Amino acid sequence: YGIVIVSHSPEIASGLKKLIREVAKNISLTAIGGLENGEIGTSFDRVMNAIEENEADNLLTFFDLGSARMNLDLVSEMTDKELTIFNVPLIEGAYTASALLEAGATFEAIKEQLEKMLIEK
Amino acid sequence: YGIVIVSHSPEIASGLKKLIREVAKNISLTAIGGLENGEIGTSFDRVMNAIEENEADNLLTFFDLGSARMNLDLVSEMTDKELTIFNVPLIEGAYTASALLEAGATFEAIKEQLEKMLIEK
Amino acid sequence: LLTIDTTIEWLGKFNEKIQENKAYLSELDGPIGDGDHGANMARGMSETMKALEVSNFGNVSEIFKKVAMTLMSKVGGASGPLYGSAFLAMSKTAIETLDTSELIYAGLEAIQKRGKAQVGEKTMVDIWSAFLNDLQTDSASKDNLEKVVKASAGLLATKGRASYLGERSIGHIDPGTQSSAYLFETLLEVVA
Amino acid sequence: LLTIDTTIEWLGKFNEKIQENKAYLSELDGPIGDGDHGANMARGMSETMKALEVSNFGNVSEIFKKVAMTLMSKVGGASGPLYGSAFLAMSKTAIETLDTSELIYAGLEAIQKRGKAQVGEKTMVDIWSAFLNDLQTDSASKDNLEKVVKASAGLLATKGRASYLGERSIGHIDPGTQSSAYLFETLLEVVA
Ligand SMILES: Nc1ncnc2c1ncn2[C@@H]1O[C@H](COP(=O)(O)OP(=O)(O)O)[C@@H](O)[C@H]1O
Ligand SMILES: Nc1ncnc2c1ncn2[C@@H]1O[C@H](COP(=O)(O)OP(=O)(O)O)[C@@H](O)[C@H]1O
Ligand SMILES: [Mg+2]
Ligand SMILES: [Mg+2]
Ligand SMILES: [Mg+2]
Ligand SMILES: [Mg+2]
Repeated sequence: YGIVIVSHSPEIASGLKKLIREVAKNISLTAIGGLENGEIGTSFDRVMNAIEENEADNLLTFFDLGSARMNLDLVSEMTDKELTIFNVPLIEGAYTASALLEAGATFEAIKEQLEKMLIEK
Repeated sequence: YGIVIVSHSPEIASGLKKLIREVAKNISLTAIGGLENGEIGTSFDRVMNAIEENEADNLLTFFDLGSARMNLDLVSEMTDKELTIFNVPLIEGAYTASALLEAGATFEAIKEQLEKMLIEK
Repeated sequence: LLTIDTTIEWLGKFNEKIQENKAYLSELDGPIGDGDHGANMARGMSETMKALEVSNFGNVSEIFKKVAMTLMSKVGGASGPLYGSAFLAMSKTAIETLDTSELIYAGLEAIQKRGKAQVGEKTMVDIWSAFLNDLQTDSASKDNLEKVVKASAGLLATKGRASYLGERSIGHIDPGTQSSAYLFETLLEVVA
Repeated sequence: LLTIDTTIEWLGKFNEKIQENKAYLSELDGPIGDGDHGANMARGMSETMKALEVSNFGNVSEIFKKVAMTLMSKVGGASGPLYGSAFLAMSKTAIETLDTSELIYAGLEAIQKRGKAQVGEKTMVDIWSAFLNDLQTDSASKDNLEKVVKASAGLLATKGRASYLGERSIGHIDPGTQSSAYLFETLLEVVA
């Protein structure tokens, strides 16, 4: 298993990975934000790359805004890696998944917790 | 009215402000992240600072984790400014509140919208 | 039906409309978005026209796939994935048929699958659906496309960035609906 | 009851337990947190003892107020607002009474107000409550303190960072509970 974070912002992505590294030092964790030029936005090529870059083959994925989700969904149809796209808060949801995964909770247990926090994005 | 962002991470605080500025150029907006040494955390002093730095007297406030909320609570008890602390996702909640505020939504309509995204922080 | 040549003509014409109207499209994306729809599309379509100059396509399907993959890569908001999926589905359809209504059908279907929107939600879906019914009823026209653009102003946005404004999205024309109007009016120019 | 001198004595011994056991407290904060509680408390209490040296106190209330503000500034985690509010309430109570159980009561009430934790939720609230109960039944002891610390392991965490671990928090001693044990154990030594 692995965790992928997708944001419109390079700084959110970087800040969130650092916050999470405090509670999940050992997990496969990829965090990407913004465009190639570092401006606010979501690059499909970066999302695609970040799914390839993560070492795991089953990916728990998190996004901020609807367009980020769509990139994740596009990429999902374009790899054999198993992606789950969690329609949950980026910070709170990715933090929860990462902490649980570090502590050795199962995929099903993580999904059960994340189902509790579903939002209308 | 103004918007205050409190995060364990200076990078999240900075990136979220920029994300928000794209939809809310003119609102009164303050973001604070991390401790005085750049390390992950929050403090009373910095939360108080962001509250007093904001031009507005009525503040809609957002946080990531529970200890950030506690610092908001403390500040709320010590300031003559009127703070509302929303138990909602940091990125998605602050973003919702800022876009609405920019567009001229009433306080009541904003709160109505935020009530809809209440999460167990 | 489109050919290799009228497809390239269409897309060049579409690009021209986007470049000329990029500021207005971003302006529309102001009150109900992050003010970038014009710049996303302008970026996406100049890159698409660059991509079409350096290739020698053997069929219309091949052109659509190239468009699909360029817009996916080079349009950087919600509109990229959606137009991208639209053209990708159209690429697959173009292998069997170049009937315009069948292409628009496949496009509309992929957009709805990608963004999950139904007609009436203040998105480009609204005009892709209307344009399709227009072609099917042999009544497609520029005036019928502006009809739907103007009609988007009174719809409540329940999808995309616009949806965060709730009722504050009423009174505002959807930028995606406008860019899809340019797409379709330039298509009607060249398809006959 | 505490005095200016024994209060300063108590906090010095507490700082000593904190500095001695700082790696252990952060270790406890590893499986069920971010691995910083010991570091957090070491900083806060080193700074506290520094601040107490330069000041000259008229009463015990003043000491507690100084402790509260130092911990609130210098601790970057939940333990800051928690211990800080505990000491602040104890400061206010101390103006009128230095009765030991009355102080602890003030502190517990304030921690519960600040973090909203009930007894049994696997936080320092558990030991603050158990210790007060013991004082009220004249049965407070280091042995009884250590019992509560060990008992913290069996509990499901439902508050703070630990709560994010769900069932995986069972089997891990709560770091705040341990740091609170050091607080009361040193208190008992000087107060008896
Ligand atoms: N879920 C969706 N389904 C269909 N169309 C959508 C959806 N979300 C957004 N759109 C379209 O995309 C347009 C916004 O495009 P753009 O501004 O480039 O992306 P973003 O909103 O990410 O900045 C909207 O005007 C709307 O027509
Ligand atoms: N809501 C709460 N109520 C009471 N005590 C709490 C609460 N949240 C955390 N604590 C205490 O704080 C301790 C963790 O302190 P520390 O690691 O310094 O803070 P953080 O969790 O912010 O890193 C926990 O062991 C627990 O005893
Ligand atoms: Mg936009
Ligand atoms: Mg955008
Ligand atoms: Mg900690
Ligand atoms: Mg911490």
